[PDB]
Amino acid sequence: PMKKLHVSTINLQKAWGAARRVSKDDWLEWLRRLSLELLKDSSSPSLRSCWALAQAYNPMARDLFNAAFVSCWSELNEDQQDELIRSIELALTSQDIAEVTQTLLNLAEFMEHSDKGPLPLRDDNGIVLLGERAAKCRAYAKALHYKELEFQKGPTPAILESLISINNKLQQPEAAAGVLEYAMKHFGELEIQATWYEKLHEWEDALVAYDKKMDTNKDDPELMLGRMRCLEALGEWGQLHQQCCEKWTLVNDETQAKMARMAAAAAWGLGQWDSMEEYTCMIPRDTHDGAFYRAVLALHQDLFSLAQQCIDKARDLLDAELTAM
Amino acid sequence: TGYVVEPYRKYPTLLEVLLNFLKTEQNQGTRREAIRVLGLLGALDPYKHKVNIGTSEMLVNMGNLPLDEFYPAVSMVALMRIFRDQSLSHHHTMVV
Amino acid sequence: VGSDPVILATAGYDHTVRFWQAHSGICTRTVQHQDSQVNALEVTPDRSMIAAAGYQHIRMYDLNSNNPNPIISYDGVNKNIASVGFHEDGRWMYTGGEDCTARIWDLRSRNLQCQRIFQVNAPINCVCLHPNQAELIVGDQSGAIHIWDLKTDHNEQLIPEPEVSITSAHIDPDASYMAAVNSTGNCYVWNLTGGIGDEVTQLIPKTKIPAHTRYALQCRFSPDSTLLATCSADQTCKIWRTSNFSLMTELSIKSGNPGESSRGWMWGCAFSGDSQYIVTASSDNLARLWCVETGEIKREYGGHQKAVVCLAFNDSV
Amino acid sequence: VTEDLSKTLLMYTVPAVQGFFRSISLSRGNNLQDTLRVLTLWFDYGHWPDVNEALVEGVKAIQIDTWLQVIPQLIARIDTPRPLVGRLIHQLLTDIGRYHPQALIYPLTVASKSTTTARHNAANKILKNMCEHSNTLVQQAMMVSEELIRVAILWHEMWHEGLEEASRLYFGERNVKGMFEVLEPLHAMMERGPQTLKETSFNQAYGRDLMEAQEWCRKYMKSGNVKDLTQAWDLYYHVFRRISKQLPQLTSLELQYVSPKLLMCRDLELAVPGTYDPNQPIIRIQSIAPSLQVITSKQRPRKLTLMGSNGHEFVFLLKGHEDLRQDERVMQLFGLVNTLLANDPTSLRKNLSIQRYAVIPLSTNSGLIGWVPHCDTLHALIRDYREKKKILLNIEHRIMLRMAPDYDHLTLMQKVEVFEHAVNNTAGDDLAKLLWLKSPSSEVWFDRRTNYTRSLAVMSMVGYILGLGDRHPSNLMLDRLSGKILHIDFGDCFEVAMTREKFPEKIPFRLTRMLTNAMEVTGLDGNYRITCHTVMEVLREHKDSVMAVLEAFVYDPLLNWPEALNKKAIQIINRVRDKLTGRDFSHDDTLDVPTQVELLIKQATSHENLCQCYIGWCPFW
Ligand SMILES: Nc1ncnc2c1ncn2[C@@H]1O[C@H](COP(=O)(O)OP(=O)(O)NP(=O)(O)O)[C@@H](O)[C@H]1O
Repeated sequence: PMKKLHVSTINLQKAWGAARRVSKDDWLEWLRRLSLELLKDSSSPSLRSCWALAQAYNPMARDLFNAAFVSCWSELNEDQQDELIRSIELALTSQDIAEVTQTLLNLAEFMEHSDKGPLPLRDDNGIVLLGERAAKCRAYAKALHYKELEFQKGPTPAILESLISINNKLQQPEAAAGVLEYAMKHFGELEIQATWYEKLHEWEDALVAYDKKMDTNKDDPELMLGRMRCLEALGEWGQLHQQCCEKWTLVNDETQAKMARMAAAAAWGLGQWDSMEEYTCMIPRDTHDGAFYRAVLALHQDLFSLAQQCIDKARDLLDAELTAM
Repeated sequence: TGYVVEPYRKYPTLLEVLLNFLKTEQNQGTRREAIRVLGLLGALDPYKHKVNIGTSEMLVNMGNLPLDEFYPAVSMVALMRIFRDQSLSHHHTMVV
Repeated sequence: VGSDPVILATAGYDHTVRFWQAHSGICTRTVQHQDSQVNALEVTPDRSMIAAAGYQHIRMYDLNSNNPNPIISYDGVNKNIASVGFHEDGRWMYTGGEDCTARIWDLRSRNLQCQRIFQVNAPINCVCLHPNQAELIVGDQSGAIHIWDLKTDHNEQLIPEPEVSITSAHIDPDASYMAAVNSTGNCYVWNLTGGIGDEVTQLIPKTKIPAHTRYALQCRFSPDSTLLATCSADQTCKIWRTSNFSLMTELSIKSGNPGESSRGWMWGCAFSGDSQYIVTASSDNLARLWCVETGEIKREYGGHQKAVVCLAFNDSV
Repeated sequence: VTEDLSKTLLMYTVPAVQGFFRSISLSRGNNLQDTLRVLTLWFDYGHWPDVNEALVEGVKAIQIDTWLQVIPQLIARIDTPRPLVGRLIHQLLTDIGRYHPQALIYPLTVASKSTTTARHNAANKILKNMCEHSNTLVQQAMMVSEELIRVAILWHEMWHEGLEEASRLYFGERNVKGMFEVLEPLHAMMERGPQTLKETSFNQAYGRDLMEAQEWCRKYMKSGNVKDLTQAWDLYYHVFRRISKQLPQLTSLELQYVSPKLLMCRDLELAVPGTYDPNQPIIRIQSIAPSLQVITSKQRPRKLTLMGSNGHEFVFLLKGHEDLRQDERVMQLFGLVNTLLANDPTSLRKNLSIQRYAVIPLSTNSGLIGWVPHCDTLHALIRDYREKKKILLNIEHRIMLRMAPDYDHLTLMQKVEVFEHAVNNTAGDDLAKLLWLKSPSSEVWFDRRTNYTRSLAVMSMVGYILGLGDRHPSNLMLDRLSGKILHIDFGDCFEVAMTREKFPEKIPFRLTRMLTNAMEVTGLDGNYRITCHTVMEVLREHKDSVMAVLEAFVYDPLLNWPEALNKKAIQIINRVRDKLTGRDFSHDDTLDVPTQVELLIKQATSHENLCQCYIGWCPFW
């Protein structure tokens, strides 16, 4: 029947040339034009037929992004293949907008199944890069998959750390505990960092380790932040608010705001509304947690209009959050 | 009225459809109202949501199908997915 | 076969036995042992016959005559047999298999039926002889060493480690100490009361020896009782001093490269007439004669197509 | 003494019965455990007049629907010699027939065909008791029973097996009475006459030679000379060769020639087997697909299809020579475990539900099985993946033979060595990559793997408690859509496979290298071990109900298929109690959940135990 249409590699590389896409609108537009150009330049006649409806209907374009790319990629020369590989590397690295990065990750995952084999990215078939980007875009299942591929290629304590982080973000505490058990079995010489117990949610052990590290070394921003996170999780409002008071008196403004994010919860716990106001003021205005903290403040001063405004802003931010997850 | 949480139990799709709005339409006022509704109805336990509620085939076959036979399959699958939706007649023309 | 004072025997899964000269490492002749692989190879004190243990049967060949057929064949046992022993005069034979029964046999008669049977709870494995030749020390899969008196049936048993299969048995020529190993790789030793005709053969425990981690499956004492060599499934063997039981010796065939590792278990050992030289099996289709003091390669007996299992090695002037 | 103890038991039991009845009425649905409690008290101490009176009051008060959950136990005691207990069971079954006869007809239909005279009479009595309101249902159910017996095993397979076994009895056992007794009913199979086109075809094809051989058999009876029997067996061997050649050709069965009645059936009021629930509309049978696929297995199980009146289609497997009553009982036990895991919140979160399929035994040796869709047996999965990768299917076993061509004769440690080499030289990563490829995307794949690991843990550990055996890759299935593991054979139970002379297994369950690799990268210690901890916690917390179910198992002669049998049942129940309590390994000691789970995982993963198993068991896989 019909033959395979000849791919114009020039337009393929031109479409992938996202050198001057910056904003979210720019990247979404680039994705749209990319998918449409892929359908137009695809060798399979059926895809190029679908192109018109894709142009009239963007979800149509999205649905066949993978198949169109597969056709084009199978139609390319090895050198042109490598050039396209570099271009997609740049596209992944350029910006972590959710939609474009998710589409590219889906492309890579799709081509993993294909008999041709995954995309030969720079060194590791994209495992490192794809895992990093998937973690950035909260597509945590892909992150876990690629991190496990890293593990198969060889386990390291950093790999275990990231594996625990992903599993925790993937709401799998038992798998995380399994990773800890494996680390102890095979890496017992390595003292388990407090961050690991922090992610595993054995807050008691994390707090004990942080107390030890404090005895070794004080005034370390990471160590203090982790210890007070453990305190918040354990609900130790007293000790949390104390340490918050001293460090707030003594800590730099950026770390001060990061700490205040939950020193506000400490103030709730003890009801010290003045410290609550101080910490909330430290927290940025355009922040979901900060917005809610300012709302509860305003309602403690009975400023109902300000509380409603804070609720609206926090609900906008939470709308973004839901659209993400 | 206080008709909280029970809407999920009686009407499972009620939950999912709400989330669909956060994906479907773009008006900030409507989305904010959707968030307030979701809050008022309560953060339902995910297991309770699953109890209330109770491409893939394309990829599975792709694992077996050759590329030449693969492309028309996805083409027609997506075309017909668009086609069945009766709200897309002006698209149905290009679909046919 | 007995032309050379020193005679070496070897066997594997290829259903072919082979013979060798120790010092020169020169093959003397091959022998056919089909219908089963070779578990235990032993030479009678007279060195006129060799016994090879297989499945359901034990087959004997002659040394004085070259290219004979199986001179004797014992059958009847319903399971695999890996244990061999003879009385110093070459009259009695002692065997034991996975069928949980150890059997006595008459070599200088047509008593094709077992003289006696001794049953134990679990499958039986390699057995060894108290130098007084009136007591057998038996290892089984339950982990229970069984001391059975041939004459008065005075029977005792001891489990040193909870429910772990033990595969080894040997007692020093002086009868002063006994030793064994198990799957865990630990090595266990005991002291023997100086009673020849006392018939009680009381034992005394001795400290555990974690010789290896992998499966430790062999145990032999030197003719002079100076040394105790144990093979182990980490493709290694370790020799300990009888006087102190402190380890200064190692016999490893590890390739060094991690990918090539797991090459083949160290499957047997046999001391020279002075403890100087050790001839040991290896499931890399090989057997090797090394010097104990140096623990270095001196000879290898190649020729096998399939992995080696056991060896028989005797020294005489 | 004995009478005083009996009085003590009665005065502690009557309150027990009354309290259980009130609790059952209060629970309204999550009362399977209590239902078994009251059944235990009934079948043990029911005969005492006061206990029976309390039982009658409870039966009057209790809602009838509950009893559905335990119809299999009730009919298992249908022929109880104790007259009072039997009378009360008869009244209860009559009421159940009056209200929900669909839930009751099928096991009762079996009981009618029971060779036991007491069971036969009781079943017929109860059947005529429901007939007054369900004549059409009873007639249709009995006709289905007879016709599905006809379809399940055809005269071809009946005669193949009869001649094979009889020849074994002669040339192997020489027990004249053996073969002649075996063949006599098979001769009655034609002397009753054919009733279908396939039966008539078999008659015209072979029944002439069969009749001649039976004449020779009668000649041997009257005379006893070896000549007549020799001619009889020459004819038998001839027809045996012919039918054996035919059998591979019968790759399917058309209903029109096999059982016209089933094809004629339509718009029946009979519920689809094993799909009736009083809280749902009855799914009535209006179809029997004319085609039936026969699987090439030695038992030659048929694949049947029905159409539900609701507008949904159902598939079934139909097996003969298997006492699927044990399978039904095991499936009820798994249902009990599903209720247990749904009740405990910790397990409730993680979806530890055991996958189960409806089992409808419709004879003492033949029955039905719910066909679970989208399930690929593990052996098929591995074979398909290796064929796609062009890896030789038995590559591991081939390597094992390559070092040790006489593996089966090796001692234990030699076997361990060769097996360890075979494992090491082979990647053994087939199942993980397979679950990866079958899945559409990592998001779906992760849910599949989580469900797979948790289901494998749950069912493995429950199988250890049950003593399930021969867990070879043909008896494990993966659900493509969900990934849950599914076990599809329970012929061996209670460590029976661990005692047989032919390759006695020595592993409590299947946890081979490939399944572990299919888990997360840190396989055993993560999802699987924690899930096993939770499952043993649940099952030891409520060990009494499981013990009662397994008592219902053992005290019938099924597993042994009288004092010796009672001793064996007592020992099996004692072992199960040890498993539930922790005294399995060190009887003197009691092992906590983590300790026992770790010991089990060590035993099931240890190469020493794995190597001992049948090569066809695929321990290396
Ligand atoms: N309950 C079930 N659900 C779905 N498929 C099933 C079920 N039972 C059996 N099958 C399928 O049908 C096949 C029948 O083989 P099997 O279950 O082994 O039958 P058998 O009569 O026990 N034969 P064998 O065990 O090989 O002697 C299985 O391998 C599955 O493919």
